[PDB]
Amino acid sequence: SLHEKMQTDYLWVKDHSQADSWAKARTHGYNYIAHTVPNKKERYEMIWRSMGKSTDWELEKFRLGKKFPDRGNKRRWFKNLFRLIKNPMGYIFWKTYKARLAKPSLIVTSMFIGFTLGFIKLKAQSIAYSKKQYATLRAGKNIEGSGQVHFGYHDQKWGMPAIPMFQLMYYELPGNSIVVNPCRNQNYRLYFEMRKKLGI
Amino acid sequence: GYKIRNKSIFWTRAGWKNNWHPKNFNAPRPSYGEFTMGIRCRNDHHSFLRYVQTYRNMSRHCKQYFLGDKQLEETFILGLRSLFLVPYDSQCLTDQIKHGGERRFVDQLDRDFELISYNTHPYQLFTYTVRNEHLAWKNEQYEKIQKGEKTFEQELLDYLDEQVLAEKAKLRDGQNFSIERMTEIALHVFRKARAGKVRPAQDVRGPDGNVNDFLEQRRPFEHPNPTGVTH
Amino acid sequence: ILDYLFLLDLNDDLTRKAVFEQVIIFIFIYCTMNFLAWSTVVELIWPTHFFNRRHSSSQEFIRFRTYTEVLLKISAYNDFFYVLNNYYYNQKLILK
Amino acid sequence: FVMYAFAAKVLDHLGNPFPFSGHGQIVAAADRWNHWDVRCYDNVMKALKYIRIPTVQNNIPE
Amino acid sequence: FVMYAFAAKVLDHLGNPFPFSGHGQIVAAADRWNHWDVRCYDNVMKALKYIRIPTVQNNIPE
Ligand SMILES: CCCCCCCCCCCCCCCCCC(=O)OC[C@H](COP(=O)([O-])OCC(O)COP(=O)([O-])OC[C@@H](COC(=O)CCCCCCCCCCCCCCCCC)OC(=O)CCCCCCCCCCCCCCCCC)OC(=O)CCCCCCCCCCCCCCCCC
Ligand SMILES: CCCCCCCCCCCCCCCCCC(=O)OC[C@H](COP(=O)([O-])OCC(O)COP(=O)([O-])OC[C@@H](COC(=O)CCCCCCCCCCCCCCCCC)OC(=O)CCCCCCCCCCCCCCCCC)OC(=O)CCCCCCCCCCCCCCCCC
Ligand SMILES: CCCCCCCCCCCCCCCCCC(=O)OC[C@H](COP(=O)([O-])OCC(O)COP(=O)([O-])OC[C@@H](COC(=O)CCCCCCCCCCCCCCCCC)OC(=O)CCCCCCCCCCCCCCCCC)OC(=O)CCCCCCCCCCCCCCCCC
Ligand SMILES: CCCCCCCCCCCCCCCCCC(=O)OC[C@H](COP(=O)([O-])OCC(O)COP(=O)([O-])OC[C@@H](COC(=O)CCCCCCCCCCCCCCCCC)OC(=O)CCCCCCCCCCCCCCCCC)OC(=O)CCCCCCCCCCCCCCCCC
Repeated sequence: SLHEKMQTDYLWVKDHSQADSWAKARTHGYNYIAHTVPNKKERYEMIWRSMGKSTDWELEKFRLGKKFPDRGNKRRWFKNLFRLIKNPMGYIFWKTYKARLAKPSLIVTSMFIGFTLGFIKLKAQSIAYSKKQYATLRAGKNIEGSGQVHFGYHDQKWGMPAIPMFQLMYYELPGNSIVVNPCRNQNYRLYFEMRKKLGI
Repeated sequence: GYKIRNKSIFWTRAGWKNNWHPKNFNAPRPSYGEFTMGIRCRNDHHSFLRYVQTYRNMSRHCKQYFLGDKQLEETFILGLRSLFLVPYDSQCLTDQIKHGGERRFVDQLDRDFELISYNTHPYQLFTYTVRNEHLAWKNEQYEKIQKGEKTFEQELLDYLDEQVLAEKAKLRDGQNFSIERMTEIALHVFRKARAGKVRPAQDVRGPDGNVNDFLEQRRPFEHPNPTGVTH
Repeated sequence: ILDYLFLLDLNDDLTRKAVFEQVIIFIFIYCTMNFLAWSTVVELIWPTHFFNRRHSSSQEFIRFRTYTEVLLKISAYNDFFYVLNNYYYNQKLILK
Repeated sequence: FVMYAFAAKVLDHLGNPFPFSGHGQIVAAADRWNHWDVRCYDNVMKALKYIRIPTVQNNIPE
Repeated sequence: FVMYAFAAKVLDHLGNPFPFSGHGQIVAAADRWNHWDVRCYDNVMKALKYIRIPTVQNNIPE
């Protein structure tokens, strides 16, 4: 249509290399070989057929000639990284489409999300404990080793088991609930009395 | 082709293909006057006249935005009747519906008219779009006829008339020019004309098994860097 | 000016209840949960509709025309349909 | 390439490109209004200013 | 089932079935010849006999 060529170029990226323009450098498929596919031996036969047609089945010409790498695969890891940064969710969606055709149950998906978010939650608390140790270090207590899994004669606290039993009895300390005492607002009585004395 | 092989596909607990009175535990039971003290029921005998008034409302409120287009009004009437004739012709026994089929359809049509009174019903917005696309094409033909030019439709009609003369002038053994032969003459011209236009690819796969999209560019790599704009 | 506007205060809410700051968290979560659930129910009526309108017809029953099919046939025909109709009419009804 | 150069300009201040990993580093001017609204708190002064020296009896001061 | 029952008899002494993990546990009789050939070493006696009490100055004895 009218705006097709403009929009298609604007939506997706094309390949800018002309690696295959050079005839003799074109690969026969022996650079990146599939090893475990069930038609593996049919792939090798097609590679052998490609090598035989290039030399008219006089493979001594191939032995004397120069062998080239697959120039078309150059900088392929960088190109995928740039597409992942350009559109991370679009790259993840299409790369996992075939895998997401088989959808596990609601239970399995919930276990994946639960254990993953639970692991990140423990990591966040582990980071906050490292700030506690840094404040302890600056306060004048040198620290041998690290962590809170005390080898010696001390009590440990392992962290809330991510099961509903402990999640009903316990909850983490919310820092936003530690407040200045409201008696601070009674100092404003000094201001109201001063304003009346000064005739304000 | 393919047919459903399960012979019990249309079996329900209430019978074969029963989508009017599905079987549930709280089934309807009769009431006896001498033993009934009071009752709370919403059923009434007003659905018939409500069905008549709803048709008049939907017809008249949609004709407000037809700009006097007589052909569009008559076309809309045929479409409006097809919506009201659903319970009269459906396979579903609309007279045996659970708690009164008449009341159910009348309340269902009232929800449609509420959208119609606001000029927001999707059937209305679809009608304006379809009619605008149709009148734009009719105006293109009118401008070409006033200019003495021949329309694209007349060129095919004239081209198809001379094809029948050529075929019936060579087919002298038989003289029965069937509608089957008349059709494949036009379709042979239609395919050639459709392939001549620069249309977006409609079929998934072209002559080869490959897709006909802009994404279907594989190796070998033979395109250079994209070039910039010219001054 | 009235004291009813005092409810807009969140600086000193810790002096009265300090409950608003925690309840709205649940309300935002509850809105998110219903968004995922209700959007699934309403949007997922299309696979049934798309299938039934294309596979539910049978040759031993009459398929009746809907509203959209009346408008598309009468007011949305293409050029080839117009030609084929007049081509049939001119040849068989007029020219025999 | 352009975005890589622009990210280089930002990362001189941000430091760590990964989220939830670190903090940016900005050297600011020293004036009398630094920490003006927390001068009342004593523990903020000790945490910012003092680096205490651990003794042989390795403990936080009593 | 028979080998599992026989493994149960051994694991009452071996304890950990995995290799390079722990040691078996055997209670032996106390006689005058226990550790008879290492009585000369002093550090062996301190490691076996004494469970020292850590003090506030948490260090090994000088
Ligand atoms: C006397 C005064 C002056 C003294 C000067 C002294 C120095 C001498 C200067 C010249 C030195 C080199 C000599 C010439 C070499 C020419 C060789 C050649 O022909 O090209 C081969 C090579 C071929 O590449 P290719 O065939 O096109 O594609 C690569 C493959 O296809 C593969 O592509 P791929 O997509 O599959 O990706 C895989 C790839 C790379 O994929 C990777 O995984 C690497 C990732 C690196 C980036 C990430 C780093 C991690 C930290 C940052 C994190 C990034 C986060 C981004 C994302 C954000 C967070 C999500 O693998 C590679 O490593 C390829 C590198 C080249 C192969 C060499 C052997 C590699 C093994 C060693 C590996 C360890 C080094 C890796 C360095 C990689 C740099 C590219 O091209 C080059 O190497 C180009 C280099 C030439 C640049 C010249 C620049 C000017 C020179 C002067 C600079 C002045 C510097 C001053 C320094 C001062 C002292 C400190
Ligand atoms: C392996 C496991 C561990 C992985 C660890 C994770 C790695 C790090 C991830 C950190 C995530 C942070 C997310 C940032 C915000 C992204 C939000 C967003 O909507 O992104 C869309 C957004 C695209 O939308 P757009 O804004 O319209 O840009 C397209 C325009 O056409 C742009 O125009 P253009 O197309 O012509 O430009 C060429 C294009 C292609 O070129 C390139 O991509 C090459 C450039 C690479 C440069 C090196 C990048 C190093 C990292 C960025 C710089 C450090 C952080 C800066 C601040 C980031 C936070 C905003 O560049 C771009 O696509 C956009 C430029 C990227 C940013 C460059 C400027 C950086 C500074 C931004 C300044 C604004 C904020 C001020 C700082 C705020 C600090 C408070 O993508 C980005 O901008 C970058 C996304 C990077 C995150 C994806 C990383 C990979 C995925 C993570 C792993 C996922 C694992 C989960 C698997 C799950 C399986 C089920
Ligand atoms: C991992 C190996 C060791 C690492 C060495 C590296 C090995 C090289 C290979 C690595 C490369 C691939 C990595 C594995 C990928 C999976 C393989 C694969 O692709 O197969 C296709 C596979 C299709 O499966 P299928 O076998 O063809 O058919 C399955 C049928 O549906 C139904 O099948 P079914 O009825 O027979 O059974 C149901 C269920 C089978 O039941 C299960 O799979 C049980 C899963 C229960 C939850 C497990 C949670 C894992 C723990 C993560 C928590 C953090 C780790 C640290 C904390 C715990 C420490 C242990 O199906 C499956 O899920 C199949 C997956 C089973 C194998 C993969 C399980 C990996 C679990 C990790 C093992 C332990 C790793 C410890 C971490 C080590 C870190 C140092 O793709 C999938 O969809 C399954 C992957 C999981 C997807 C679940 C849904 C996730 C949705 C998330 C939505 C939220 C994301 C939001 C976006 C993010 C922001 C943008
Ligand atoms: C009038 C009749 C009643 C009213 C009918 C109206 C119902 C409307 C239904 C509409 C469906 C909802 C539409 C939207 C959902 C679409 C998204 C979705 O989640 O589909 C999952 C979708 C379908 O899953 P599926 O693999 O096909 O399995 C479907 C069924 O499970 C079937 O597969 P199955 O047969 O293999 O399952 C066997 C089943 C076997 O289960 C059993 O045999 C017995 C189960 C007994 C449960 C025991 C309860 C014990 C309670 C102990 C509590 C202690 C702690 C309490 C602490 C509280 C404070 C003290 O065990 C299960 O695995 C059940 C699955 C988990 C059920 C969770 C909810 C359970 C209660 C349901 C309440 C409704 C009651 C209705 C009354 C029914 C009375 C007859 O799969 C996905 O995961 C993909 C979506 C990704 C979801 C991941 C994140 C989920 C969170 C967001 C979800 C959306 C927002 C929240 C909506 C509600 C979700 C809980």
